[PDB]
Amino acid sequence: MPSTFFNLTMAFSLSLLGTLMFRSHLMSTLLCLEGMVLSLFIMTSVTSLNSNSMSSMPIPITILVFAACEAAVGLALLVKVSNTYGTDYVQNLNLLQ
Amino acid sequence: PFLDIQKKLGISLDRHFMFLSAEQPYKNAARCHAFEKEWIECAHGIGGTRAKKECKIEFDDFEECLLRYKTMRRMHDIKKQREKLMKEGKYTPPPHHSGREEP
Amino acid sequence: LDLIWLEKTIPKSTSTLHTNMTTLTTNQKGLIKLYFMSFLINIILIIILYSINL
Amino acid sequence: RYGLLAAILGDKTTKKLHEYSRVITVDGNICSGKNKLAKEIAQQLGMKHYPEAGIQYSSTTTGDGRPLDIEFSGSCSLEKFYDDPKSNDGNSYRLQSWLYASRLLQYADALEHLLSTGQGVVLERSIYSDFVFLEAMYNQGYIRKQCVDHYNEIKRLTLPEYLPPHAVIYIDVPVPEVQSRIQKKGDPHEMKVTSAYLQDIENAYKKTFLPKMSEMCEVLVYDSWEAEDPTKVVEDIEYLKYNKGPWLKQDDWTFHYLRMLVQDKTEVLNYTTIPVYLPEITIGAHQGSRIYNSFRELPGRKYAPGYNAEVGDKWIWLK
Amino acid sequence: MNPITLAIIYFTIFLGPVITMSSTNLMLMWVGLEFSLLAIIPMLINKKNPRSTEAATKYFVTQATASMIILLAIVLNYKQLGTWMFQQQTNGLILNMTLMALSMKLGLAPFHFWLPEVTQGIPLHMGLILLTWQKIAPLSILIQIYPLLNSTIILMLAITSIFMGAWGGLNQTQMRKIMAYSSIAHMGWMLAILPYNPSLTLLNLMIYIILTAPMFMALMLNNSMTINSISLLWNKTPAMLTMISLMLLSLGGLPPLTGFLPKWIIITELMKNNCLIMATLMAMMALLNLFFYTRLIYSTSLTMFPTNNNSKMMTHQTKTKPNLMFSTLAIMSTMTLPLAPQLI
Amino acid sequence: MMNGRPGHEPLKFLPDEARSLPPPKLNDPRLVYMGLLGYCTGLMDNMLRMRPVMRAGLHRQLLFVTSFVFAGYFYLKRQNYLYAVKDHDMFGYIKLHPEDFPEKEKKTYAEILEPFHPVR
Amino acid sequence: MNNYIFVLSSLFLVGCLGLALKPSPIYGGLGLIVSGFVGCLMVLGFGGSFLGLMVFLIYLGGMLVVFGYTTAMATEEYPETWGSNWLILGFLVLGVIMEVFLICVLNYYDEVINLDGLGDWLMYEVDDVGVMLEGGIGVAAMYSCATWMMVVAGWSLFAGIFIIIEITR
Amino acid sequence: VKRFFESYHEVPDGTQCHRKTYITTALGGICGIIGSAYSVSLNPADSTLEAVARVGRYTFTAAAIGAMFGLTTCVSAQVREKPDDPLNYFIGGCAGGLTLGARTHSYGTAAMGCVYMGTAAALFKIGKLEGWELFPTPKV
Ligand SMILES: Nc1ncnc2c1ncn2[C@@H]1O[C@H](COP(=O)(O)OP(=O)(O)O)[C@@H](O)[C@H]1O
Repeated sequence: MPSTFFNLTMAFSLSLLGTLMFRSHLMSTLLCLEGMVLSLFIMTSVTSLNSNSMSSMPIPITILVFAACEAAVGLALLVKVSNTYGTDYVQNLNLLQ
Repeated sequence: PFLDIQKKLGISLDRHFMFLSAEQPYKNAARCHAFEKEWIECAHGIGGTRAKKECKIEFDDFEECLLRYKTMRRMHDIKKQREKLMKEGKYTPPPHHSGREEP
Repeated sequence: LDLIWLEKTIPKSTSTLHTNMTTLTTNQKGLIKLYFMSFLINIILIIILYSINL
Repeated sequence: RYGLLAAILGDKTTKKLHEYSRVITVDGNICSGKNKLAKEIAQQLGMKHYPEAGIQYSSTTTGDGRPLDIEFSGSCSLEKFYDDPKSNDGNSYRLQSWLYASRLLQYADALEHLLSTGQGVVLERSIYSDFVFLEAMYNQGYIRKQCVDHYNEIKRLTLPEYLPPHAVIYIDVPVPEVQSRIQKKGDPHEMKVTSAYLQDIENAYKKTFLPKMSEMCEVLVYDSWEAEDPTKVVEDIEYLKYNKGPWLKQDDWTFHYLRMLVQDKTEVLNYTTIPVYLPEITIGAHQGSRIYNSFRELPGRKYAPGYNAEVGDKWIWLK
Repeated sequence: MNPITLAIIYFTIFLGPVITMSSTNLMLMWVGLEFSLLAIIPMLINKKNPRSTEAATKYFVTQATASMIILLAIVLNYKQLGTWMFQQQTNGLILNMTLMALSMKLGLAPFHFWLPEVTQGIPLHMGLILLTWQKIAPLSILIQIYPLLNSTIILMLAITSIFMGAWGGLNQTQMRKIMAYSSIAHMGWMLAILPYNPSLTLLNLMIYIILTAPMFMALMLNNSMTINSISLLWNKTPAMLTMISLMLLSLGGLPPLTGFLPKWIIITELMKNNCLIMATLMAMMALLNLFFYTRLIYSTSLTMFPTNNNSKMMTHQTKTKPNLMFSTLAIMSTMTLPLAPQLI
Repeated sequence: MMNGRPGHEPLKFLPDEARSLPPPKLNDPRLVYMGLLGYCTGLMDNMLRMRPVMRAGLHRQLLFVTSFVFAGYFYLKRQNYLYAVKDHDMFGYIKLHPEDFPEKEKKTYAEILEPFHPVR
Repeated sequence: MNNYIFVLSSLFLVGCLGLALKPSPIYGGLGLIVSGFVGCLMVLGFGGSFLGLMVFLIYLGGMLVVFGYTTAMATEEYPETWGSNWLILGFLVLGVIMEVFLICVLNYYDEVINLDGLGDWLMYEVDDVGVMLEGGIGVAAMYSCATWMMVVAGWSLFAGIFIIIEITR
Repeated sequence: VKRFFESYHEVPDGTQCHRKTYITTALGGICGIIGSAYSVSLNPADSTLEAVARVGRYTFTAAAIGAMFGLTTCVSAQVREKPDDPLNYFIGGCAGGLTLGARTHSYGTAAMGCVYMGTAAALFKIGKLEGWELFPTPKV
């Protein structure tokens, strides 16, 4: 974990760099967004497991349950967008200028 | 917290499980339960501003039960020398490493 | 000195300084990628602001 | 009041609908005899008949109901429309814009009666059949191109929200014929109507109005002879299937919101007052302020309905 | 909306901030933030106009990544202290993350780009909720953790917001976006005093809520999203012209009205704490905010813009009234100043 | 700030300790202001809703002048307590930690020599 | 073997590198699945079975199947852009190698990596003679000890349906 | 990598101008990079090169204002022999204002710039002289 918690953390930052620099398809962000939730879920589960802190295992899952719906909302917005613009491409999302 | 509707109502839906020394299921004590207690019964009645200087012995220890980095260091240091010493042929693992086995 | 020099210097200049500053800060594509990247820059600088003043 | 509370507890439009809960708008030329037909159609099927919406369809609907002074009602003359086409002041466009606002009020009042009572409504000409006058006016020197754009913008902003006419009974006495009818009638001005105007209006009905509402709503065109006989048409209206039409998706929980719109006249025509400053439409601050201080000072208008003592309202000190 | 759905959503949009405030286990504070994100998105697309889908998709991505960053801070803390909550010992970077993240959800400073755009594509009503009942949640989390956050960053985000908000507002003519910009600015003052006297943040918020809620129900009474639209207020409904005038000058800091108190006591507290550098620059550009407020004043009240004949028609019809809240929140806001000592 | 104080009532409006403080005189200028603040709210409402300004809702006018005032007595009653706690807290500390707040001595103006800057 | 966890952790990072470089949406999805499995094995390496396997059930086949599903109807075909998928592949490979040397560099800074201390820390302490100390016993506090954690999540799902249907409508 | 900038303040003003100018030039340049970055992230360019150019322009312009500020203030101090004088800085601030003006090819900007920038720099000197505290810790 000393260096196994640095890989996961950098994974979250590499996923951070991803969600923040868009490119074309919006799905790739959402998908990326999810890459973080996995990294957070893995790190939370890892430390809870090596702290033998069983009282906290509820959290690793609450994180996933909330993250799943969060993503559900995200995809419905995505479907709504390629119903209004025929694509998920972000450039289209420039009307509010 | 910002609106303590919990203390007022007496309910404790969010406090019972905030620290490693809270009730663990089947009373399987956590790790560092020897310290967090010692570091929160110390900082009880003494506010943070003064839970941060005088109750530093118990956090410096609890910062080491969990992180357990000084150990890692000492150990890592030990190995290095053992590596160098083993280079000179000075250190030869004892058969104790492969001795009898205590029940 | 009245009218032009004392109106171009204090009252009018301050009018222009701002007008121009709003024009650059508010001329935004509206595209999300651009905006977001700016969030990236911010995270970077704040990471540093903490780092250097550790 | 009508609101979610009422809707939550019953007060559902769907429960109040029936074979004859429909909107039938009969549209024709300058004189298509459509009023007569509309009246009868409404009676035969037991539906409310809404008179054509004139420059004053709003004062009658609001307050005393007594004809407001011209300047209070937007200073529009159909009379001046005819005697002075392409006028410097543009009374013709102001007449058309007020007319669109009047039918917007009439259509909304009609929808409110339809969803509340459940009774159907015959509205003669509608917001849907107003464009033919403007199309003909632009085809003529009456209105300029931007004037057209301003009406189209108001139409695009407000008309889509309201549900379409269920069916659009139509009469088609030709321009030569109508010109004859008008002349036989005594109106000194109506008679100065350019024949071309009549034709252009007719065209915009056939080239645009009937095909365009035909796919979204049932269309029943009848010639002069057919209309004289409403019964004939009533039959057709009854055999109508109202199969197509955006009306099919109007569930109760959807009607509620539409009702709450028509229930609020101030919104129905909210986009009718959009701040687009074309010169004919602009009242002008000094003239507008005066007309307001004067319209707002009329008895029963200086305060909300129920609170102005002039007309005999009482209990104001506890309302 | 099937009234049932309306209830579930509205309950969530309301359980969302309330769980955040009540709980102490940060995790439970995070899901409170998460529920607010999920509940607001359906309402945002109610018209389902092409502009709306854009609004929600931006609001959601901005909100979601910030939510993930806040969770990372909680996850990291869990390993630097077994506790699920920030403590004196917390690594400084851990807290700074929470500031940036929470300053994105609240939309302060260099993350102020999403708010003006989502405020532009949502209805006036959902605009209010998106501006004022969604700021309570994140601010609660910050106010709780104030003892630990950095004085430097907050100040920078504070000053930046004030500037960005002001400068942005000067150019804007769409009302929804003028308000979005004001909110960025006021939000800035609020976060300036958080490290020093959180109790004043809660005043500079309430007053902002008691000022903005009347201001928006005013904008929608005539549903005018344009200044030109609000300028014809004199014809559509003349009485609100008087209070709209005072509330907007109150939103800016002019002295007789209630709006001065938040700026005055924040400046008094910052000078008490010696930031006479920072406080001075903030107050100065705060004056820029009043310029665009008064420019609107000019169009709506002090000068009468020309109106349209079709307006006479809207006058005829009885104007659906403004709820009572407008009055009670207009007066308590425009003039409570004589009662400042007890407010603070 | 004042939160975290010993004995703090976690969600209470005004702890009974505030009973010791004098009650706000009903005619306290402030409560009277709240009254006027209220009457105006009422009048304003009538105006925005286009009703005779003063002669209408005479029942409402009362609800307003009487709601605001009611609120006042019970609010001021508290804010008065909060301020009173502040002294209890402040004065106490000055003593418990006396050295830090010593009573310095001020010399008579005779002894003190203040530089005289002539105006000329 | 002692590096079993470092390696897995390393591959995870790469997996995430892939998602970041934003390859074609569906291939990116494949990436999240690869990282997903790697991750599951990580949690399954520190002693947690339920938490891990759940990752599989809810997230590997459960959640991303959806992602791939929607990435089937709405994310177009990533058409005329497929070529980059090769460039992205390269940078990924190059980046991986970069990191390879990178961590070697960080390893140099003894002042964590515990190059020698690898396999000495995946686990720290265990109730050697214990019986009911299995990941999961904890996950169940959600029904009894901690229920808040369930009442909150439950509301989420419930409200979720109403929300998604409302957004979708 | 911070012990550096601070050095500017440690040695008395007017002395060791070399260091002063170097430090001031860096700060300006750093700001240049950051400024260009925001300028490129938002209001993007048309081609990679075009933007690289921007970055360069903004960086150099900022580096220049940094240099002249540093050089002018140091030199003025040395020549005027006033080791600590707010004006010295003003001369320098004005100088930066002018530079910026030139790089923007505008006399007017130079006017705006001379007063505003100078005033600002002068205030920095006063700030240091009077021990003004910026971004202070909460001490209530
Ligand atoms: N939008 C409009 N523009 C101009 N004139 C209109 C408009 N709408 C109705 N009119 C006029 O109103 C008059 C009455 O309409 P109609 O009912 O067809 O005549 P009648 O009442 O004699 O049957 C018509 O002569 C027509 O020219």
